[PDB]
Formats: sequence, structure tokens, C-alpha cells
Amino acid sequence: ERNQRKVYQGRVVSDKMDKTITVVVETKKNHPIYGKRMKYSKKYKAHDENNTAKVGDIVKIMETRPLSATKRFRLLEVVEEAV
Amino acid sequence: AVKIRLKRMGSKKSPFYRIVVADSRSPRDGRFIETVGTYNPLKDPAEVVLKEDLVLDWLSKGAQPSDTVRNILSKEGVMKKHHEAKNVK
Amino acid sequence: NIESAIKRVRTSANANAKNSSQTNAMRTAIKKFEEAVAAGADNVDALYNEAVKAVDMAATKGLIHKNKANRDKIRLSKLAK
RNA sequence: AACCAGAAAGCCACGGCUAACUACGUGCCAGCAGCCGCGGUAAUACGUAGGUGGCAAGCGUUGUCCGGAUUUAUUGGGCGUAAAGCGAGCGCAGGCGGUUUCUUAAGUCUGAUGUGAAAGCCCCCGGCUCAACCGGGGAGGGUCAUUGGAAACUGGGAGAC
RNA sequence: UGAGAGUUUGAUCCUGGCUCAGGACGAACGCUGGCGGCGUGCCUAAUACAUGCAAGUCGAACGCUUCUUGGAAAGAGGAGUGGCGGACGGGUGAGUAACACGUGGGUAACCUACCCAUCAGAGGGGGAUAACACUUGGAAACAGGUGCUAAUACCGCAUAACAGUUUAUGCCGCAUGGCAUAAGAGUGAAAGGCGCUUUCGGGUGUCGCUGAUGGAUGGACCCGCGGUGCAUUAGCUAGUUGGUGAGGUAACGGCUCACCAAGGCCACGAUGCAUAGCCGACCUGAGAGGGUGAUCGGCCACACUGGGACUGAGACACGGCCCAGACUCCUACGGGAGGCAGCAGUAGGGAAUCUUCGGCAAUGGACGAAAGUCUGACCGAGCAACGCCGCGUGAGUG
Repeated sequence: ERNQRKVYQGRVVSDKMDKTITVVVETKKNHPIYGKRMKYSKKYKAHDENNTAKVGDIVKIMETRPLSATKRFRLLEVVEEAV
Repeated sequence: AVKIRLKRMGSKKSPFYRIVVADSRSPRDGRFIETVGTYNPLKDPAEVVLKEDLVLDWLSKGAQPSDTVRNILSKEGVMKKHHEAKNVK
Repeated sequence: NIESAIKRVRTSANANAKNSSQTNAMRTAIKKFEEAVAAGADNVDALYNEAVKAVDMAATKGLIHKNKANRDKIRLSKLAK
């Protein structure tokens, strides 16, 4: 331990699976030629060993190590729970 | 197998060298790790420039200068300073 | 073509022969241990220690890496008790 | 050190674009051309001759990429009749948004550190009788990563009209 | 650091297309020709390849054999066991639309022969074999058998836990956990050689030998971001996605297995089809940009086409092995041999691209204690106005 990882925040899309949720980060970028601020998104995959969070909820994650075939993030805390 | 040596830079008849500490596998003028001064064989007396700090650490960490660079380091009080400050601790 | 490697072929052949032989011996030691616990009868420790011997000797004298050695010692001690 | 002006110049073009003109020859034939176009009896356009102009150990032709092209218009174009408003509405998604207080600091500007190999283009200096070339030393390039600030603008939160 | 012209008309203005003047090149061809200086030269068929070279080394690890001076040593050769290196260095751009590459980060999931540093050791035993001598089978390539011999070759006995794991104690962190110290446990190692002191000396110098930990170099895996045409290419997937357990790997993990649940990705372009190796850079442009990735440097990938693994620190191996396939070659017909996309050269294709050269003097590598040997890497030489730069084919009077 001397440094951190790529902690990202994002809201959950779907959590049908066991101990596993599906966070979506989102951000905005600039077009190459024009200067219009488009926006695109990513779909990450985390690991919550007790199925805490539920759908439509905002959380923050941290990259861990290859933990499955395409599942490599960790949950930290439900920042703003929703209902 | 890190081992500091020379590197040819001249054009067609007039060579030129710069002392460059490199791995041993890489080709003559291939890559390297970093440069340490240079030396011109042409125009005797041979003129030479060094850092005298990079070397006194790349030998301490362990490296084996080849024959010619050993001469040109002896004539510069380098080997002397190393053997002085190390065989005594 | 083949100029001075024809010696390397012989060397590697013989080396592979004896290597295969010794590692076969090690496997047979471990396997003879495993069946004992499932048999549940006595004679449970002598072969255990002989198996540990086999693993260590194969590691050092022969070659695996170092790591499988520790791994196998571990999963064996977990099995003995 | 010796000897010899002695062994050492071709190529394209000349009607306008484009710099450089007149004879003789042929007569919608031969032929030429990148585009305009020349050629049926006095051709600066076809062929030779003599002049002239451009480059010169090179000169011309073909093929290919960028330019001039504002002819894909971000810098930098348009839609009455020249090519171009869908036949007209209802509307999920999306793009853009009235005015004011407090707040936050994603976008924004700014500071430090790491990092953006060497050789290249450029700047200074230097070495081959100069030049290419070679050598030393400096900058440039991130939309990068970490860390500190500011709070007008856009965005996110609690408000009031 | 921003220049325009000609052409629709009887003449006009405007919109508008085509053409010209500028640069550069791995260039080709047509006419023409003296040189010097530095550069460059199969872009096509990753087509087939006669010929010569392109990787060996160590007698100070070990026993043999042939000589040149019945016993003598030295020098000269030759074969063999054993060690290190043949995974570097050179080639080519066929594959590849993805962590392959550029860029910035992570490994609390990792390996690392030689090099450097520190600590602990280096005791004691045993059975073999090539060579060689004889011998059997084969055209050949090469296969057996009998008998003897050495080692730093090999095998077991010892002692070493500083490694790992379990426990306890404390310190801390990005869940998993990392670090220290104490214990409790089963267990593993090894080689001598050249010399000095030679009073039996038995002590040493030096290169090797084994266990452990750091340094350095190198390799592996994961992740954000970024570079291409089509939507007259809309769905794709059943180890797929997730879990429990096991097995396995330097090392986490559907990497692989058994069981369980039905997930995953897609309009912010999945899937499919088609073209290309990627980057530092070069060409052009006022600039934004556009187009190329040949000489030089970095990476990735391939070795007649397709599979597989062994030795090894390091390969699924560019002149290594085994199998299948096409091609060329030799047989006595039973059976064998082979891979210039290494440097030169040859046929073929094409508008088009060279000498079957000299040398280890320097630099760099491999082995060696050192002399040294090997080095088509390389340094140089040779050819071609192919590119760029410099200079003549005279000057004064006339």
C-alpha cells in the first residue's frame, strides 16, 4: 500500500446476478473537429458479496484485479440510496 | 548482463563514439539505457567528456566496462576512485 | 543444416528419459498416499512423510519450480489431517 | 615540380494563358495540341532553315500525392425563379432554455512535480579549403497522471419570484 | 505567414464545371555525357532455387589414439564424454480490426542463467558408460551384441528452514490482507581444478561448487484513453454470464471440470462483410488539415503448408526433433535425404533495381584463467548521373 486505483462513481443499471451488480459511469467529451460536448458511457461490473445495493441507485467503485472473466471492480458504499 | 561500452556515430571514414551503458544483447547501435559522455578517437590526443557520477553508480550497482572504455576510464581517475572508495568501505 | 547440434539431440534425449522416470516415481508416491486415507485403515503417516520426501527431492534434485512444491505440501498436509 | 587552350555541351520551347519571330516547304492531306483550337494557295499553330528565350551535366514525357478548390465551407458556402423546405400535423428518445439568493466545483482558467526514447524539422555554437554531412547544447509536441488554488460563465443541490 | 489565368454569349452580370501555371519520388523511358564530396538500389511472385560461405568454443572438467624430436618429456595432430552458448545478432511484412500498437497507470496475483553485495556451507559413500577391443545386420543412411575403463556425469546417507505454512503476540492498509518477533510441526544441498607454503606440514591465494536475501537487467498479466469503409450489414451468444466446489499455472481467472440460476452485449453501431502490420517520422499547406509508414530507431508477428512437445533460466525454437501434405533428389525397391522471407548468384514475373569481392586493423558479440579461435554483425572495396552539394569545358586586348 502506497497508492490507489481508478475509483469511479456511478449509478446501478441491473443487479439480477449473485454478489454482482452492473454500475454505469457516465461522462462528456469534445468532438475531434467540432467543439460540441457530446457524451458517452461505460458499463462496468462490480462485486458485492451481500447483494446490498438495488436498482436505480448511485454508488462508487474501485478497480481490484481480474476477479472473473470480465468482472473486476469492487463496491465501496451506496452514496445516495434511492427508491 | 548490463555492460557499458562504445557506439559508432561517424559517417563514412571519420568515426565518432559516445560512451553508452547498454544491455549486452541489444545490437551495436541499437537501443540502450542511457548515455554517459563521449570520446573522439580522431584528432590525437583523444578528447573525452564524462559525467563521473553516472559511472560511479553504474559500476557500484555492477557493470563490466569492456576493454577500450576501461582504458579511457583509467586515464580519467575513475577506476582509481572506485577501487579507492570501495575496497575500504 | 545439422552441424553441431546432433550432440544436443542426444543430450536432451537422455535428460528427458531420466526426468520422466523420476517424476513418474514422484507421482506414484503421492498417489499411493492418497488411497490410504480413503482406505481409512492404519499405515497413515509413514507413506505421508515418504511423500513429502518425494516432493522435496523432486523439487531440488530434479525440477518443478519451487512453488508447486509448497502448494503440494500444503494441499497434502490439509489432507492428512 | 613539368607540360599543354589544348582532350570536355546538350535539351525543351517561341498563337493566347507564358519569357521568346521571320523566310522556304505542304494546301481540311500530311499532321499538332494541356485548354482554347490550327491545316481547303501568301500558316508567327503543320515540316525544315535561320534567329530568340529558359535551364544547363542535365533536360523532356508518362504515372502518383498535396496545392491553387471557399469545389464538403470548424477557421470557410448555401435553399423565391439558378441543385436544394419533407404535403401537413401529434409527438417517445435527443439538442437548446425565463429571473434572483445560498451552495458545490464536473466542464473552465491557473500553479508545482513526473512523463512525452535516440536520430529528425527549428535556434545557438563548432569541425571537414565552403556546401551537403558530421558534433555539442537548447527549446516543441498530451486531449496524459498526481497534487494546490479562483468562482464569472454552463452543469449538479436547498431555495424565492 | 493568404497573388491568378483560359473556356457557355451578337455582346452583359451571376451561378457553375473542365483545364493551366508550384512543389516531391525507392521511380520508369527518350535524347543527350567530365569529375569530385556524401547518400540510395526487387514496391511485382511470402515464386522455384544449382553453387560457396552465414556458429561455435574449452586440454587449467575427464579418460583415449596418431605422430617429430626399450625407457624421455615437449611440441604436433584426431575422435569422444562433460560445460556454456545455438531463444542474441541478421531476414521479411504473409497473417492480425485487438490491449497488436501509442499514451498514461496497476500487480495486496508474478518469474528472472551469467553480473554486484551480504550471510550460512562445502561431510561422508556407491553403481554405471561412451571411447576402445572383438562382433552381428544393412546399397545406403545407420542400427544392434559381447568385455574393460574416467570425471565438476549419475544415485542414495548425512547436517543446514535463513523458504513456505500453522499459532500467539504487536504495527498498519486499497475487502481479499501486508510487516515484525516468538514459538509447533513434517522436509530438502554440494565439485573440485591451477598454484604458494611442502618438517609428516596442513595452512593458504585464486577460479568453480550448494542453501538463503537484496540490487540491477530482462520477461509476463490487468485497466482508461486514441487512431477505417459499408446500415442496399440488426440482432448476436449455451462455457456463453454469474455462483459453490475441485483441478491446474511464475501467477489471478470458465483456464478446465461437476453441480446450480438464466444471464451477457447491442442505435453511444454488437454481429457480418472488405482493406491494412502499428509508432517515432516524411510530403504538402497561410493555417486548420490532407496523403503516405521506403532508407534510420522501437514494437508485434512468420520461417515449404498445418499440427505437437522435449531439453532448457529463457522456445512451443530462423540454419533443432516427431507426425500429416505438396514438391525435388538417390536407390540393389526393402528404404533414405531436403527447405536462401541469412550474404552473394541463377531462372520466372515485371515498365523497373547491382559484385557468386578484400579483412578481423576498429566497434560489438560467443566461448576461454590468458594467448586465441569463430564472427557475410561489421568495416571497406566494386557497379548504376537514381538523389543532394561543390567545380570545369578558359581569361585580357581586340
